[PDB]
Amino acid sequence: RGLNRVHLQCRNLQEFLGGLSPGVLDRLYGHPATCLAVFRELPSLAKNWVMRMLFLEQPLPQAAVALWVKKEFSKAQEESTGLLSGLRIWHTQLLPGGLQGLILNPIFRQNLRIALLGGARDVPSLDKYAEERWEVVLHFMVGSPSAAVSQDLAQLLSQAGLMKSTEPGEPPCITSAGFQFLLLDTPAQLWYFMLQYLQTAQSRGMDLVEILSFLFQLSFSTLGKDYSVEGMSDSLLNFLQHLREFGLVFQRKRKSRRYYPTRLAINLSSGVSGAGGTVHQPGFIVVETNYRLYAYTESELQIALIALFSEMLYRFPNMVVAQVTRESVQQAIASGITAQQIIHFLRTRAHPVMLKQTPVLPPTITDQIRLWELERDRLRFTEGVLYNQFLSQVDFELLLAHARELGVLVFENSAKRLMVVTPAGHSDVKRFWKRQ
Amino acid sequence: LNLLVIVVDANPIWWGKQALKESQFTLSKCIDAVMVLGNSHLFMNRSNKLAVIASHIQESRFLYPGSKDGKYELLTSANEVIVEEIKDLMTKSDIKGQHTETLLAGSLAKALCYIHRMNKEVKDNQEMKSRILVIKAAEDSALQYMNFMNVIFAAQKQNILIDACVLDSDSGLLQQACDITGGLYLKVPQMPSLLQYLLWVFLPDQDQRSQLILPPPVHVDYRAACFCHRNLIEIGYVCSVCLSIFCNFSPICTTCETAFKIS
Amino acid sequence: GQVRLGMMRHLYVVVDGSRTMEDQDLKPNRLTCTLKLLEYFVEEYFDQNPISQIGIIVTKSKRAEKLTELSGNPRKHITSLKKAVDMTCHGEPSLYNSLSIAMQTLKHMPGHTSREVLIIFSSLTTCDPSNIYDLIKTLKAAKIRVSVIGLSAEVRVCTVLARETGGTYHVILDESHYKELLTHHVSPPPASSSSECSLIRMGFPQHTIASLSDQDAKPSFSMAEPGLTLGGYFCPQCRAKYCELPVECKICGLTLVSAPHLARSYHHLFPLDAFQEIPLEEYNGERFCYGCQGELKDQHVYVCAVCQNVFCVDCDVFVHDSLHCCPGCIH
Amino acid sequence: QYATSQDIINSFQSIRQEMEAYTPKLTQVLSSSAASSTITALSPGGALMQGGTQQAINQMVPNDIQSELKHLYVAVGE
Ligand SMILES: [Zn+2]
Ligand SMILES: [Zn+2]
Ligand SMILES: [Zn+2]
Ligand SMILES: [Zn+2]
Repeated sequence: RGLNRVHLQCRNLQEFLGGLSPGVLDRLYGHPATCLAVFRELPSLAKNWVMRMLFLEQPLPQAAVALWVKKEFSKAQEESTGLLSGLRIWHTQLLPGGLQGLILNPIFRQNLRIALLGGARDVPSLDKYAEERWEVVLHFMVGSPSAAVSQDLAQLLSQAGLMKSTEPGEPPCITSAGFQFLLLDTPAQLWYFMLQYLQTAQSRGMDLVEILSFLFQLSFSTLGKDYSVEGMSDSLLNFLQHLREFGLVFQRKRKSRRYYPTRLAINLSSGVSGAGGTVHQPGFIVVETNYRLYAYTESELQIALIALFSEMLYRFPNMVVAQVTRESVQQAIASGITAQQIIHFLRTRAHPVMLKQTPVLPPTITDQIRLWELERDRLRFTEGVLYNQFLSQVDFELLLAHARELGVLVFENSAKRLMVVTPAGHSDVKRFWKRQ
Repeated sequence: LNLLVIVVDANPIWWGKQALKESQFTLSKCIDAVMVLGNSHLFMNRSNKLAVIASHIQESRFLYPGSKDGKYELLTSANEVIVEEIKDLMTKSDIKGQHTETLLAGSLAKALCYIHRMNKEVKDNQEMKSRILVIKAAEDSALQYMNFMNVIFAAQKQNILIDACVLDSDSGLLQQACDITGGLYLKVPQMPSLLQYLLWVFLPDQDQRSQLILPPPVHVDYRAACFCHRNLIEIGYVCSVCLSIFCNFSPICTTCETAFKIS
Repeated sequence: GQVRLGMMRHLYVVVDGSRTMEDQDLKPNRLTCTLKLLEYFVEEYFDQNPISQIGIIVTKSKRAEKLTELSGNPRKHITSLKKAVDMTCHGEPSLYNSLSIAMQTLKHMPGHTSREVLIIFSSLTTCDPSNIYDLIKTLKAAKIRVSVIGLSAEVRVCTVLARETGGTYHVILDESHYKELLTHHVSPPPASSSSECSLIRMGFPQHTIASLSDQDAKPSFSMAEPGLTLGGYFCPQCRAKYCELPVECKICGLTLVSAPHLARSYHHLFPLDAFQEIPLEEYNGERFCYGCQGELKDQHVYVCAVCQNVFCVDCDVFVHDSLHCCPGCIH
Repeated sequence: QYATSQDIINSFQSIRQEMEAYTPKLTQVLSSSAASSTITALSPGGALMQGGTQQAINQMVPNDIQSELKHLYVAVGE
């Protein structure tokens, strides 16, 4: 913790796909599921530009792309062009003078055109199955006596940085990344599972390309019509039964020829479930100005989450009454939660009487929360190296300038020559002192 | 959420003369460019909707409304129902002589009320914008002008844009409609490139009309004639009972048999 | 009705600015709701009758104020109503002076115009400065037509004014009833046995762009903060320069019409009919809607008179409110 | 001028024969050279791009000439 704390950053499918190998990408667009799935992630400018340039065989010059946009929006324009360029959609060609032509990626375009052209379980019981299996995994993270995880998934939870095993006679703990994982949205939680699952996909003979094509094949499917398995490899069978352990897919038997893509699998999308209401479950927490949480839901999981960021007083068979104390939030940040998780948590589960309001979650309450926010975390620690009591002043700004040059400046002085440099990067300047 | 409503002027007489012409461009590539535009519109976003109407000479029958050959599945089912619907429409057909010029007012009326009911289907979170493409290839009859303006003003009120690709001949009422509603008009100069015109001009939605630089608006003629001699008028005489345009001053108003008060 | 209608229609709106406009019987005070529905009224009236005009008088402190003159474009009127949200509404009204200003402007409009005044009137003390039965005799003889939409009460003087000038008097329950009354006064009301049936001379100016890349053009400014107009609409009488059409000729007296503006109000003359409304199942061998090809999942089936096809509720509201024709009878 | 009603019967025959055999989707729809010529046309130097929306103006001495024209159009309007 001499570095900074573990801030749970969702990649939102841009920092994931922007930062791979382009051969991996040109194989990745070889199924139309992946092309639609990367298409809908795009901003609306790049969206309309791909749908413009789709039916076209000529590399358009740069002048027309810069000349399709009104003048005021150039600051919000180059992001769409750069995002198309870095994601290997727009590969640049040349008109035979000096006009740098732009053309969509013919592997991606040809396989989308292949995707468009030539080239019993009940639905609420599927909803129930999704709720049961994924809440069993969430209870396993919480640490209930309902620990039906089959220990490959527990090894996955230990490998993704969520449930750290320590002193190996089986206490599985929770990392602070696990607490920040709990307060997150359900599509955000599942997509974080898929990102940190494929982050270590070099382990079990897995390839990123076929698995991501199967994920994007799942989330573009229908609950009603039923599927088959014939046409899948054996490592796909191992991934699909591991995915059955996740609960995203309802099988019937392990040796069967049928899978039912569950309601968790369709709403797999890199995005936000809302700020007042969720398609999954309607909101249930009434947050009054008394700092008072009224949860209309009976569930030991969500009661444990409201126990995380609050403290709870009454429990009725329909309702839980809790109070957001300063000390409750200062306990919820001692275990490590940046309180945008909390406010977005309450905005996600906003009860439909709490709606029709200007603000999903009370702004005044948030201000009060900030006031509460400032007392437990008042020390900020940094390992440093001291420069004090120099013999001159020209070497003072010379050492300061060499610190600024190699990016190892931390803290400076103006009067009494008391500088702080990075201690790991200090040996550079120290050997510079032995060279002058 | 968007709603493209393609209207294809399936005049069997005109496309019959086009297929006896033995050109490159027949009705098959017309309806195929229609379906590729439709699959492209459903392809651009998940929430988009599609409806394809075919004005025949005597009927406005709609065309619209696993994966064997590698398309997306709902695109395959939509293409199968459009293909089977045009085969049920055009092959099993009739012959009459008093009414052989095509219609466009009725199919636009069905499109207007279809967009009305599909806007009642929309929930409170989302909001539907809508437009009507008109792919015209025949000569419009004059006889339904009284009707035709009405559907334009309905699209004026219901905020439905109107676009038109005319193929062979210019059409004053339809460029008039695309001038009034705020849509767009385009006369194609070479037939078999039709799809590439549609995928750049008529595929982009309302929040891409303002971004793309498009072919410029042709000047619209507000010609007006009398009901007397059908000739062009710059100053006319209009009754206040019949509300009809007369060219030269006449004592007795013919349109409503008005006992005209003379001063 | 298959009756004569007053289609050129100088309507003239007299609003209260009384003390009783500030009463909170509506959900905002009566001024705000009345003014909002007049914004909707100007919108739908210029959306449906293009030749006609509107003028707005706020009647305030026993005096009458011609707030917006008699013109035919919604921009100035709705701009003035957005201004008139900010007013004060002090004093008692004056029906005498408001009908006097409306008469003074509406003397000299030509005789075929059904000259109409709409008084949105709230209070009860109708504080006139002179006798208001000689006005009603004059306005009876000046063939004007005055209709009063009333708030909270029935007043005998407005009843005599409405039944004698020729108009119609109404009192308001709700938001919805008041919208129904203003929607009732959007449509052109039928004519008496008194109004002149003349033949106004009309002009139909074509649009003229800058002729051939301005090869010997006529560069003008405008005719009613204007830029340099290259081309546009001329006049066939005086050969002036107008940007927008339809506009009454500012220097001739001709009326200038593009002629879909005659076609925008042709549905009043060959009107619709009634739909035979039947809720039950009832012999329906045509299961699908002839409107938009959909099933009839409700118990309301609507059948036309002439063709007698099948329509649902959505096609009913759409045909009878917007499309104004049966889709069957065209075929 | 629709021609003689022999054409009605001829066109009914040809289009009843036409819409029997149907649905080529890959092959028949677009030749790529037609699409390249279409992109050539919709590019800003070809057909259907009319060299329109130019509107070349003469904004050289705006303000005092605008005042002159305000005086002139008021006077000639009267
Ligand atoms: Zn007449
Ligand atoms: Zn004139
Ligand atoms: Zn009918
Ligand atoms: Zn219907």
